[PDB]
Amino acid sequence: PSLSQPFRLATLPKIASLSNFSLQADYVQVADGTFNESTNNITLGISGSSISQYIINPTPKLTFDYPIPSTNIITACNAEKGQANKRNVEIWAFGLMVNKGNYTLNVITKALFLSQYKIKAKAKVMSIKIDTKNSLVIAILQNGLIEIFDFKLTLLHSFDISYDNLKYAKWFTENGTEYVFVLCPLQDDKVCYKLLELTSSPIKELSSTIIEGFSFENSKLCYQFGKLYKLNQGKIYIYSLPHCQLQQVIEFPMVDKLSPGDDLISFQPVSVNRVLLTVNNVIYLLDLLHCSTLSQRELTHVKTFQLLKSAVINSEKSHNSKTIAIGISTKNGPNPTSSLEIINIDVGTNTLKDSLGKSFQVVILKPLFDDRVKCNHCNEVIEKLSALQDNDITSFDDIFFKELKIKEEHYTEKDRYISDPGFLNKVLDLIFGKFSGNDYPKTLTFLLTHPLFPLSRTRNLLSLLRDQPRLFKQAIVTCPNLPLNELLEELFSIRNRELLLDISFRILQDFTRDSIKQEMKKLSKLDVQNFIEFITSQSTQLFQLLSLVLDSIGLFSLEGALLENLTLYIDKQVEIAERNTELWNLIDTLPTYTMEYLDI
Amino acid sequence: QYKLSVVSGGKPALNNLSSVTGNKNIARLSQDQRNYIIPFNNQIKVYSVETRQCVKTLKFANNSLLSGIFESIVKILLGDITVAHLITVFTNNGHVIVLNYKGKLVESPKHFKISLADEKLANVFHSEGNYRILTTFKNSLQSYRLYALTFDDAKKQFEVAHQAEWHNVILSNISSNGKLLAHMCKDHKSISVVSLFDDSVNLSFPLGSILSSQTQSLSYNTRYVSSMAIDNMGQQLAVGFASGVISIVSLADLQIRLLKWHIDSVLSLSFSHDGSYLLSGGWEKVMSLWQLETNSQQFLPRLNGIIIDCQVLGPQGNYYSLILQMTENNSNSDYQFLLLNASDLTSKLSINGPLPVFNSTIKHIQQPISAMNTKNSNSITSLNHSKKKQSRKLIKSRRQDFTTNVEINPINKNLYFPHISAVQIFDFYKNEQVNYQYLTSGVNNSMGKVRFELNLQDPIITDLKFTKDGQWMITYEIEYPPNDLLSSKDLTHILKFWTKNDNETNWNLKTKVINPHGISVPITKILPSPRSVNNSQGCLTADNNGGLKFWSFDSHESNWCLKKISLPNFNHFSNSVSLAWSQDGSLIFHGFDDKLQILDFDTFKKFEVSEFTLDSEIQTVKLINDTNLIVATRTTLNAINLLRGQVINSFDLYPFVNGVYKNGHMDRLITCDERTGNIALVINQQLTDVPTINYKSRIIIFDSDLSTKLGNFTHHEYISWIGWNYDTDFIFLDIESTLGVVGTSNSDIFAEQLHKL
Amino acid sequence: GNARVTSGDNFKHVTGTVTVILSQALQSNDHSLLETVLNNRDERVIRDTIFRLKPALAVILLERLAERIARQTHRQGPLNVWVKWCLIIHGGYLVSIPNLMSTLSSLHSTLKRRSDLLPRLLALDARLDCTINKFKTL
Amino acid sequence: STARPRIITTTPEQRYWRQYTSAQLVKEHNSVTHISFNPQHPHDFAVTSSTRVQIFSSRTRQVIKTFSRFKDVVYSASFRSDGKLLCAGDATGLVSVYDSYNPRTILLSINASTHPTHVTKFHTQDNKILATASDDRVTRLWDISNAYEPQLELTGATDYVRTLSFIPAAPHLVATGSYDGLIRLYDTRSSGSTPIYSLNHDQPVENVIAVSPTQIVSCGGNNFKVWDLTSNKKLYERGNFNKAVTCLDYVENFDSPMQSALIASSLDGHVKVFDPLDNFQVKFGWKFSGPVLSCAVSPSTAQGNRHLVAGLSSGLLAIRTKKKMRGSEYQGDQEHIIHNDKVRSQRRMRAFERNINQFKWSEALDNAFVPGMAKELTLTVLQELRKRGKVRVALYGRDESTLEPLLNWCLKGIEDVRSASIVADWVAVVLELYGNTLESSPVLQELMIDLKTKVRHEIHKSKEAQRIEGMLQLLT
RNA sequence: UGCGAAAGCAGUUGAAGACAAGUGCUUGUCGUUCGUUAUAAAUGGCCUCG
Repeated sequence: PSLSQPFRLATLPKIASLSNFSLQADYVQVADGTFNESTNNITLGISGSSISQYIINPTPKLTFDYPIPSTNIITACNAEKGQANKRNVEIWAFGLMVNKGNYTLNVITKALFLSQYKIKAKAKVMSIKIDTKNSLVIAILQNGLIEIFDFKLTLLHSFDISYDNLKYAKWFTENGTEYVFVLCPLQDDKVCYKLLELTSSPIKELSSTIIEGFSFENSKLCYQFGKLYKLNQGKIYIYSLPHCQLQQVIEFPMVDKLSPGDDLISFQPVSVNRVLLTVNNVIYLLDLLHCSTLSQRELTHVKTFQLLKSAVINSEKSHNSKTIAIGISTKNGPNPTSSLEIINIDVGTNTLKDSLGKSFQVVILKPLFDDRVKCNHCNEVIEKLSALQDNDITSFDDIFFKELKIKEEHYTEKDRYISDPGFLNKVLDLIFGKFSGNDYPKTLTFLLTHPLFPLSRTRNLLSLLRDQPRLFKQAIVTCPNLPLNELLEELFSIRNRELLLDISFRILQDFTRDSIKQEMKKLSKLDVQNFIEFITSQSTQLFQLLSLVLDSIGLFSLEGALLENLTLYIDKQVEIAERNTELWNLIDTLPTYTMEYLDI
Repeated sequence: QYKLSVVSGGKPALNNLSSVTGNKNIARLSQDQRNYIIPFNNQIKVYSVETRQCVKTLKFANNSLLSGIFESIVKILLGDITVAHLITVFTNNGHVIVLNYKGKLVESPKHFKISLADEKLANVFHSEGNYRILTTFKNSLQSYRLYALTFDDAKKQFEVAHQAEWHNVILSNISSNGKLLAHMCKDHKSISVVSLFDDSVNLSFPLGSILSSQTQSLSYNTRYVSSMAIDNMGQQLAVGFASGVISIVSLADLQIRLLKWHIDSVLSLSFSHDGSYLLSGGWEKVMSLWQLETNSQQFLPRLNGIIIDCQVLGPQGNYYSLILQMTENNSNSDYQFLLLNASDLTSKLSINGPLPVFNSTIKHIQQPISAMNTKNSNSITSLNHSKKKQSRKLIKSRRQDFTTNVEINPINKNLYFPHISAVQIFDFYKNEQVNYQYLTSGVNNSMGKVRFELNLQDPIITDLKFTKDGQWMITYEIEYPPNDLLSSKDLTHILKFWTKNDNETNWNLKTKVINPHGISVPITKILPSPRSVNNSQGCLTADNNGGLKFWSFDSHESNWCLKKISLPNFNHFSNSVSLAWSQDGSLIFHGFDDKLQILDFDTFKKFEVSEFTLDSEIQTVKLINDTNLIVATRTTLNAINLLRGQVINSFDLYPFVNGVYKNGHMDRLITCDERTGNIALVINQQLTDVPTINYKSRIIIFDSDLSTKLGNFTHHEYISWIGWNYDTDFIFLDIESTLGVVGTSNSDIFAEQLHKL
Repeated sequence: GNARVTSGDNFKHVTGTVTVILSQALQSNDHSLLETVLNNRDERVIRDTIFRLKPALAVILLERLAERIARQTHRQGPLNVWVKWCLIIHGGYLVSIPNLMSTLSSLHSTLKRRSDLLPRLLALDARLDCTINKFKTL
Repeated sequence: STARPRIITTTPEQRYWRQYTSAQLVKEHNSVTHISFNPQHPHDFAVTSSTRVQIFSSRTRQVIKTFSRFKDVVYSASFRSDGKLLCAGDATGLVSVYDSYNPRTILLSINASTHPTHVTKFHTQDNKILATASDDRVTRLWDISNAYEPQLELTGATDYVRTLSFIPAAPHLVATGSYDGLIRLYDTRSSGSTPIYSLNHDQPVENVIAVSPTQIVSCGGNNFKVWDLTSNKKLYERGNFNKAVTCLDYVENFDSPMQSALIASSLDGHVKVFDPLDNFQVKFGWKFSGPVLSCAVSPSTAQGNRHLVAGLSSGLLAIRTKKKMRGSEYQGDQEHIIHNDKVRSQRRMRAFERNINQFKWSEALDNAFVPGMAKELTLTVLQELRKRGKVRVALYGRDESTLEPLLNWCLKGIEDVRSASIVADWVAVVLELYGNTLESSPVLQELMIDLKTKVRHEIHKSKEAQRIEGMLQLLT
C-alpha cells in the first residue's frame, strides 16, 4: 500500500463562506454518481460559486460549469448519466438554501440544457439520489421528509420518518435493491436510526432503533459495505447494519494527543475495513480489521488537508488495488489559498502481509503453575557493572557471573533467565565502553555463545575480534546471525588454515547456495585467485565452496593459465578419493586318490 | 466454563495371569445365546449377537459402587448366585457384585465381599449349584489354592472352606465343562490333573516321560511347553511346545501322539466338547481345526493378529471365541475378541477398542513368547530380562514420551489412528470401530510371520492428516529395507494422496510420490493448506534440511502436482521443525532449529523481522488467531504479536519439559482452537519417598495471547494426546486407550395375561 | 488401482554431417528421422553436426535426448556424448535463457538417477573384486 | 478371514488413437486426390483416384461401387448430406451427379466451364444448390433444378480456386480460398460476385475447413491458421509441418475422451491430430511411405468401427480402423426375497505368483528367469522375494547349472537404472554364499570377468553422469 | 544403551545361587537372584465355495 502526491484539480474561490477552513468541507459537495472507481469525471458543487464537472485524466480540465449566486449554499448535489424520454442525458439535481428563508430543489437535464426546473423545498436538503431507470429524483429533507419527484420536479410521493433535524442520510445498494439509512439526533445523546427500503408506498421502513451514548458534535461519520464508522475522541466506533449495533471499538493513540479545537480531522472510507484519516497536513491509510497503519504521508507544503470523498474499492470482488480521493488543501502563508487536490491511493491486497509490523498501538518469565514430583534484577546488574572503573576485567566478570549465578563461560540451557534482550544489549555496551584494545572480559565469551546475541552488534564483530584469534574462532563457531558479507571478506582475507576451514563450514550451514553466490560475485577477481591458489597448495565443504567459486566467476573470467594447475590438482584428489572408496569397502568386506602321512 | 468428561471406552479386559493359559477369555455368552457380554477395563458391553450392535453398555462411573470398586473382573457368571437377565461379577480383590443387563442399571446392586487372607482370586467355576474358587498366594512361581464357596441365607455371606493346594504352579488350565484342572509344577517338571467337584480324577506324572529322547537332545525350545489343554472327560491332554509340535497324551496309559504343523510356538490349544476336534492357533495368524480321527486339518487363515486363545462356545459347538493380539504394535498390546461360526467360518461379532501406537512401551506390557527373541517377540530367557529392563527404564530413565499421533476427520468427525502400516477408523460417538484399512505395501496380511521373518519391519505410517475440506487424505510412509543386505540402510520415503466420496467407507489411493524431496530425506512435517488457498486442496511438506515443497491438486491433470519449491541446501540436520499457515494463506511461518522464518506465499521466499531467533529449538509454531503467534521452544513458550513484533507473555516449560519428550511431540500435545483459545498439556511423574510407574497430567486452558488461564484441570493418568475437535470441545487420548473430552380393570389383566402367553 | 507413480525430482510444472536432417527432424517432431540421425556413433560427426546446428534448435534437442534416454536407459551412454557436445558448443547460448530447470527437468532427473547408482556399484565391485582376486591367485 | 492380497506388478487422449491398430494398405493407380465419407450408416467412404471413384464398405473395407464413366481424371467425390447424391468434377470441367450406389444412371450433368473443375461440394444446409470451383476462377453456384445457368457466379479470385467451404449454422457465408493466398467470403442472398472481405494467408490455399460456426481453419503452405469471423483475424497458428499442408478434416462429438479432433495432412507423410479445446495443440501423429494429399476420418455417428483414411500421391491408401431345466433363466423376478452371494473367482495368477503364495521361494526365483519373460515382471518377483525377506533362502539349494540363469540377466540388468540396485543386492548374496563353489567352477569365473567389464563400464557412465551434473549447475 | 540426522559421535555386555553332563575338578544351562544407561534346526508353510 502507498499514498501518492496530491495533484491540484482546481483553486477554490475566495468567498467568505469558504474562508472558514474548518467548515470548508461543508461548503463543497461531491456527487456520488460521477465519483467511483471507473469514472474519470467528478461533479463538484462549490457553494456560492457553481456546480462544475471536471475530467481528471490525462490532465485535469473543466468540462462543464453551472453558476450559482454567491449568497446560495449547496447543501446536496448529485449527477448521473442515463436515458430519458429515448436520448442519452445527464441529470444534475442540487439544493440551494438562501438565508434559511427558502430552499430550492433544482433539476437540470443536459444532452450527452435540455431542461431545467426549480421548486421550493420545505426544508434543507440533506441528500439527493437520482434513479435513471425509473426517471426519479429522491430528496431527503432536514425535517424528515423523503420526497420522490420526476425529472420535471413533479411530486410523486412523500414519506415522513416522524423525526426532524435529520443530520445524516446515506444511500447504498444490496442485491440490486436500493436502501437508505438516516440518523436524527435526540436529547441526552440519544439517536434514532432508521433503515428504509426503496421498492402503495415505494418506501418501506425495515428497521427503527434508538442507539444510546451516540454524540455528534465531536463525531465524524462514514459508512461502507454495511458498516457505519464513527470517529470520536480518538476512538473509532464501528456499527453493523441493519440494526446498527456497536461491534468493535478501536482506540487510535495518534489522535488522543490532539488538543481539542485546533486540529482539523477528516475521515472517509477507501476499501473493505480500510479508511483514510487526515490529521492537519498528515494523511493516514489505515486497516481497521488488523489495526495497522498501512501508509502515512505528510504534506509539508500545505497547512491542512481535508478529505471530501473517496472512490471505494470492493477489494473482495475487485482485482484493482488503486483508487483516488478528493480533498481540500490549505496553503501556508499570510493569505492562505485553498485548492482541490486528488490523491492516488494504493489500498493493497487486503491481506495480513500489508498489516504486519505496522501496528498503531504501543518481558519476564512467569511460572506455569501458581503453586511430590521430579524436576528433570537486570538493572541492578547493569548499574553495578556501569559503576566499575575502566579496564577492570576481574571485577566485571566476577559481578556478572556471580550475580547471574552463571557456572560456565559459555551459554548453557540453565542460563535462560538471562536471555532478556534488553539486559544483554546493555552489557554489550558496557563491555565495549569499559574495555578497548587487546583485553576483553570472559563475559563476552558467554554472551557470544548466547543464542539471542543482538543483531545490532553482529556487524563488525569479526573486525572487533580479529586481534584475539580465540574470540575470532568462537565467533565463527557459535555467534548467531553473523552477516555473510563479512565472513566472505574474512574468508578471502585470512591466511590461517584453521580459520579458513571453520569459516567455510559456517557459511554452508547458515546460508543457502544462492545467497552465498550473489554476494560472492562482488568479491574481487584477484582475491578469489589467492583463495584458489591456496587450494592448489571436512575438505569437501571447502571443495563445495570452491565449486561455488568456479560458479560465480564465470567461464569468461577464468584465465586458462591458472586452470592448468586446478584440473591437475583436482584430478590429484579424484584418484585419491576413488582409492579411498575402494579401501573403504574391503574392510567392511573329493579326490579319488590322495597321499597322506599317517601319525602312529 | 469448561469441564472434562470421559467419552469412549478402552481395551477389552483380559485375565492377565501368566500361569493361567486357555482361560484368558472372560467374556461370556448368554444362556439364551442372543447376546455376548464383554468386560472392558472401564465398562461392560452387551452386544446382541444377531444384530452385531452394542445393545447395552454399563459404565463404572455411572454407578457409585462400581466407581469406587473400579482391581479387574476375574470372571462373569450368568444369572445370580444368591438367588432372568442378571449376572454376577467376581473381581480379583474379591468383590462379588450382582448386576443386571437388558434394562436399567440399579444404583444399589447386591454388593458382597468374599473373605480372602492374602489370597488373590484367580478363577471361579460351577456345574450345578456347587461353586469352587481358585486363589493365588506366594522362586518366581505362584502357588494356588482351591476353596469351596457357598452362600448362607441366614447370614447372607459367602463362606469359604479349604479343599486343596498346589505349590509352584507354572501353567494351569481348566476343562471346557469346568470340572477338571490340569497344571504343571517344578516338584524337571510334572503334570497333574485333578477333578474339582469330585475325587474321580487324580493323576500325576513327570513331564519327562512325555518328552521324547530327541526332544531331550535338542534345545530347550523343544522342551518348553507353551500351552495346555484338557478334554472334558479327562482322557486326552494336549501339550504345546515352543518348537511348534503338539503332543496329545492319553491319560489312561501315558501314550503320546505327535501332530506337527505349526512352525512357531503354539499359543492356544482347545479341545472340542466331544474331544474328536482340536483347535490350535499360534504366530502364523491361522487357525487349524485338527481332525483327530484321521489326523487331518482344516484351516482358517489370514487373521488380523496372532491367536492368543481358542475356545469352542456352544451346546453343539456353534460358535468359536478367539483372542487376537496384533503383535505388530510393539508399544502396546492390542487385544481383539472375535466370535466366529463353525458353520461357515465367518465373523458374527468382532470387537476391539481404540488401537493407538505410542512411541515407547507403557506400564508392564510384554511381547508374547516366541521360538526366538525378535523385535515383536521375546524368547524364553528374554522374558525376565525384558521385564526387568522395562521396569528399570520406566523407573530410572528420563525419556518418557509415550506420545501417539491421532487425526480428526472434519466431514465425519471420525477418529483416525495411524496404526502400524494401517489406519484404524474409530467412532467415539458410538465408541465402536468402523474400519481398518491398509495404506501401504508390505507383508501385512499376505502371510503370518514366523521365526526370522518376524524380524522384518513393515512400512511405518508416520504422519496422517486431512485437508480442511476433508475430501482428501495425505499420508507419509517409511519403508525399512530388510537387514543383512547391501541396501540395508537406504530407508525409502513415500507420500500418498487419497480421496473418498462421503457415502463410502473405504479410502482410495489417488497418487503416490516415491522419495519426495529427494532420496533418504524424511518429511519431518506436513501441513494442509487453508481454505483460502486452492479451496483446501493444497499442502506443504517440510524436511529437516529446511526444504519446503508446496503441492496442489490441479483439475486439468486431475491429480496432485508439485506447484512451488524452496530447496535451501543447508548443511545441518535437525528433526525439530514446525510449520504454520495464516488463515488468509498469505504468509507461512516455518520454524527450523532455533530460527523462525516468515515467507511470502506468492514468491515462496523471505518477506521483504523475517528472522526471529529463539533460545532453543522450536517444537511448535501455531497462530491462535490471525494477530498472535504462539511459539514453543524446547525450554519455554512465548506469545508474539506479528502486528507489534513483540512478545506479550513467556512461560517456562523446562522444569517439566527437559528431556522427557522427543522433538515434534509437543506438536501433537499442544492444541489450538480457531475461535476461543488454546490448551497446554503437561504430564508429570508421581512418587512418594523413587520413581513409580503411575503418572499424573494437568490440562490448562489458555486465552489468545496467554494472558489468563481459563481453567486448570487435572487427570489421574498420562494423557497421551489432545486434538481440537472442530466443535468448541477438545478430545484427549489417555494411555489406557481412554478418549475423553474437555469442553464448555379386567381388560388390563386380560392384556397382561395374553402378553405373558 | 489406477494411481500413477511419480518422483520428487519431477520438476515439470514448477562433410558427412546430417545437420539438415537433424534440424528437420527436430522441427517436424519426426521420431523416425531423428532416430536415424542418432544412430551415428562417430564422435567427429557428433561434434560437426552440433557445431552447425542453430542454437535455438539445440535447446529442444536436449529435451528429445532426455526423453529418449529416459525411455531406454541402455542408450544413456551413446546419447550422453551428444548432450556433452551440445553444452560444449551452445553453452553460451544456454546461459542467455530465462529458465533452464523447468525446460531441462527431464535431463536433471534422468542424469540424477545414474549418479545414485555409483555409490552402490563401488560397494558391489569391492566385494566382487575381493572374490575375483581370491580365485585368480588360487 | 480376508482374501489374499494380489501381487502388484502416455495420455488417456493418446491411448485412444492407438486403438486404430489394424492398417490395410491398398494401392490405387494414380494419386488419390480427394476422400469423402458418407454422412449416414454404413458411412462408406469415397476415394477419387485417376478416372474413377471407388466407394469402400466400412466393415468389409473393400470397394463396393466403382464409377468409371468419367473419361478424364476425377477431382471430387463429395456426398450430399442425405448421401443419396454424389457429385464429382473432371478435367474437362463437366460436373456429374450420381445417385449413391447406382453408378449406371446419371442424375444430372452440367458443364460448369471449359476449364477443369477441381472442387464440387453440395451445400450442407440446402439440398437444391451445388457449388463448383473451376480453373476459370469463378466458383459458380448451381442448382439441381436449374442445369443451364448458375444462380450465382462468385468471382474476384485472381488465381486458381481449389477450396470451397460452407460455414455451419451460417448459410449466409460461402468461403473460398485461391492460390492468391487470399480466402474470400461471400454472401449469397446479397448480389454476390464480390467478397465480403478477404483474409490473407500469404501462401497458396490448399483447403479451407469450417471447424465451428464462427471458427474457420485455413491450411495452406507449411502452416494452418484458425480465423474467427467475428474478429476477422487468425486466433491461432501452427507450423509444425515440414512440407506444405494439403488437406484437413474435423470431427466432433465422437466417443473419444476428447470432445473433438482436427486432422491435418502435411505432404511430408505426416498426419497429425490437433485439439481445438487446447488452442489446436499437437496430440498424436502418424507417418506414411510418401506425401499425404488427402486425410479423412469416419463421421461422429459412424455406428460401428471408426475409420481413419490417408491418401498419398503414390495412390497408396492407408486405412486405420478402431473396432467397436426350463426354469434355468427365471431370475426370481416375481419372488419376495432375492439373495445373491456367488463370488467371482480371482483373476488367473501367474506361475511365479502361485509359488510365492505357496512359499516356493526357490521355484519362484526359477520362474523369474525363464525364456520370453517380461523384464519388468522379472523385477517384481525379485523385488517381492527381497521384500519378503527371502533372498539367501531362495539361493541356498543351488548349483552352477541353476545359478547361471540369474547371472545372465544380472549381466544385462546391471545396466538398467531401475534394476541396478536390485542386481547389486542379489549378486552380493550369491558371492558371500558361493565363494568356494566359485573356486572349483571355471564357467562362472568367465561370467564373473564379463560382469567386471560391464559394471566397470557403468561406473564410467555414472562417473560421466556426475560430471555433466556439474555443467547443469554452472549453466544455471 | 545415551545423544543426534538418516550419517554417525560416545559406552556397555558383571557377580551370586541352582541344576545337568563329563571326569573334589572341567564344561553347558536356567518360566532363580543382585547390579550397569545397557545363528537356527522334532520333515514342520496359509481352506472351500466354478
